[PDB]
Amino acid sequence: SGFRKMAFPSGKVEGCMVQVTCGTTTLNGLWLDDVVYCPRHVICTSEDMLNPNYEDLLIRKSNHNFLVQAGNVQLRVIGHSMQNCVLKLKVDTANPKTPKYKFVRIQPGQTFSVLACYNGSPSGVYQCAMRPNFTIKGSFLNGSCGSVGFNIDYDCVSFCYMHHMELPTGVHAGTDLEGNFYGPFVDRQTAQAAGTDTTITVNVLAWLYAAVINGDRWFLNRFTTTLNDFNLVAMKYNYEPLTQDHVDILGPLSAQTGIAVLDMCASLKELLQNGMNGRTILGSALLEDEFTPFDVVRQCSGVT
Amino acid sequence: SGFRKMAFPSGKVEGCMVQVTCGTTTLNGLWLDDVVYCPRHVICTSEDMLNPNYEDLLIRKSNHNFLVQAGNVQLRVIGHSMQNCVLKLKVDTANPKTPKYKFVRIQPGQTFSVLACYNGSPSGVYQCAMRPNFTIKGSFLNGSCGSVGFNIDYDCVSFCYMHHMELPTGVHAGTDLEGNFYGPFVDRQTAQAAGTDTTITVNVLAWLYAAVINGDRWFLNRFTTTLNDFNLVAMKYNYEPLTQDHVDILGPLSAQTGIAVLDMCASLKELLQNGMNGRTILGSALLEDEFTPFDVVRQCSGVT
Ligand SMILES: Cc1ccc(OCC(=O)N2CC[NH+](C)CC2)cc1
Ligand SMILES: Cc1ccc(OCC(=O)N2CC[NH+](C)CC2)cc1
Repeated sequence: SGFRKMAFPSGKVEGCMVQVTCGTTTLNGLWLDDVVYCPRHVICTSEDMLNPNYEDLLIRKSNHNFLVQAGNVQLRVIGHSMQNCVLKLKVDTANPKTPKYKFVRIQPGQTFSVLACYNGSPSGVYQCAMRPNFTIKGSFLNGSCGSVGFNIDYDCVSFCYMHHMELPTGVHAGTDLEGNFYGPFVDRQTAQAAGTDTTITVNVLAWLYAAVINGDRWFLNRFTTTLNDFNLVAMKYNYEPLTQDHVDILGPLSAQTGIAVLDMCASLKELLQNGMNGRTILGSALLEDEFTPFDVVRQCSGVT
Repeated sequence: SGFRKMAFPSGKVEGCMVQVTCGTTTLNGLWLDDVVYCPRHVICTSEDMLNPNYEDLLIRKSNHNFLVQAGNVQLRVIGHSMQNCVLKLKVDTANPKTPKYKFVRIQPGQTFSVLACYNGSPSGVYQCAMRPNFTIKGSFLNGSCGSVGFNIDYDCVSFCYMHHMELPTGVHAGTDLEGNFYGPFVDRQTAQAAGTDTTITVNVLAWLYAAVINGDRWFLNRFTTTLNDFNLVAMKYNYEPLTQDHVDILGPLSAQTGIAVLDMCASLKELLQNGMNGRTILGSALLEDEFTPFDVVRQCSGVT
C-alpha cells in the first residue's frame, strides 16, 4: 500500500550524461552510441542571446570547439550537426553504457522522470508531466540545460525531453530529442508567456482510483454524471476535456475498484464544486494531476 | 528555479539489488562487497509469522537454502548470520558494482531516497522522511521487502533503511542496515499501532525558505515570535518542538533570504492559525515537511 510520486530508476540515464563546453558555456549532453545530444544554445554568446542566428553562430564553430567530457576523461568530436534546436556531436567512441533506447515526442498530460544534472553529473531525479500549455514545472538551476526526461519500459529508455530554458515565470521549456520544442517556445532570451495551465483531468481520475485502491475513499459520492455534463464543469474549473479515449484508458482502474468511470467523474465534479473542506486524499490537499492511468496501474501492480 | 520533491540518482543502488529466495518467499537483498543483506523474515513460514522464533527457524536453514540471484545469474552463499532483524549472506563474489558506502541510523525528520524493488529489480525511486513516530509513508507492494533507503554524498551511498513490513494502517516500518528497527516495531504479523504522526517543524521552515527563494512569498507576514511562543503553537498543532539546534541549521537559509528564523516561525504560526485560505505554496495546499534544511540548500545550490 501507499502511493508516492515515483520516478523511474535513473541508473540507465546516469550512464549517458556528459558535460559539453563551447567557449565559456558548460551544460549537459546525452551520449547515446557515438552521438552526444545537447541544446544548440551551448554556442550562444551574451551578444546574440536576444536574436541568435544559430546557422551563423555555427559557421564560427569547428569539431574541436565542442569539449565533451564523460567523467574526468575527454571524448574526441569527429563531426557536428544541428537538428532543429539540438546539436548532435559525433564522437569517436560509442558510449559503452548505451541502454536500449527510443526518442518519443510525448503529448500534454504524459508524465516522465527528469534526471537533473550539472557539469554532466546527476544531482537528482523527480517525476513531472508535460503541462497542457507544453511547459513543465521542474527544478532547474543554471548549468542544468541538456538534462533529459525519460520513461523506462523494462530495460528500454524512451527519451522524451531535453531541458533548454526557464520562462520569466520560472516554468520550464524544452525539446524532444529531435530538437523540436514542446509548445510555441524558441531558444531565445525574449520574454515568452505560457498559456493557461489547465488540470489534466484523466490524470486526476487515475489518482482518485489510486486513492480508492489505497483506502482513501471519503470523497466517493452517491452520484454519476455524463461526459457532456462532467465536461461543462471541467471547462469552468480549467480542467482539460475528458474524451472517450480517456474513459477507455481508465477501464482497468474502473474494473479493479468496481467504480464506473462516470461515477468517479461525478465524485470529481463534487470535489471541484465543494472543495476538499480541509480533508486530504493520499496526503494532498489538492487534486494531483501528475499521475497517468499507466503510472497508477504500474505503481499499484509493481512493474520493474 | 522550481522546487521538486527530488530523490538521489539511484544508479549506484540499482547495481546492489539482488533477489533472495528462501523456500517459497522471494524478496530483495542488498549486495555490498561479498555480503547480501536482507530481512530475516525471508525464512518465515505461514505457521510462525504470528510468533516467529528466528533463532529456531534458522537452525532448519543452511547456506544452500538461500538462493541469491543478481540478474539471471546465481551467487554462491558460503555463510549466513543474523544481525538483529537482518540476514547477512556471505557470497563467494564481491559485487563488482559496490559503491563507496556507509551504514547510518537516521533521526526522525531526516529524508532519504527509496529504490522500490521487486524480485531484485528496481521499479521506482521516491523521496520520504523518517516520521517522528519512526514509520515512513512509502509505496510498497508484496515482494518489496529488502528495498533500501539511502542518501548519496557525491559518490558515497549512506544506507539508512531496509523495508520490512506494512502496519495494518498501511504505513511502513523497517530497519537500519544493522537490522535495528526504527521505532518499537518487531518483524511479527501482530497488529502494531503507530504513535502520533507529528509535523517536522524544521523541515516545514526549510520549505518555507525554499518557497521565498523560488518567489512564493504571499505568506510572509509583519510578525516575529520567540522559540517558546512558537513552540506553544507547534505543540497545539501536533508540530515537533523547534530547538536552537534547528534554528542553527536554518542559518544559511536565513542568511540567503534575509528573513530571521523567528520571523519565518511567526509566518508559519499565522499559517497554522489562519490556514492557507485556498492558496498554495510551491504548488502544495498543505505545509510540506519532507524537505530538510540540507535538501533545500542542496536543491537551491545544485549539488551533484
Ligand atoms: C535560450 C537561452 C539560452 C541561454 C541563455 O542565457 C541567459 C544569460 O546568459 N543571461 C544572463 C544575464 N542576464 C541578464 C540575461 C540572461 C538564455 C536563454
Ligand atoms: C514481518 C512479516 C513478514 C512476513 C509477513 O507475511 C504476511 C503473510 O504471509 N500474510 C498473508 C496472509 N495473510 C492472511 C496474513 C499475512 C508478514 C509480516
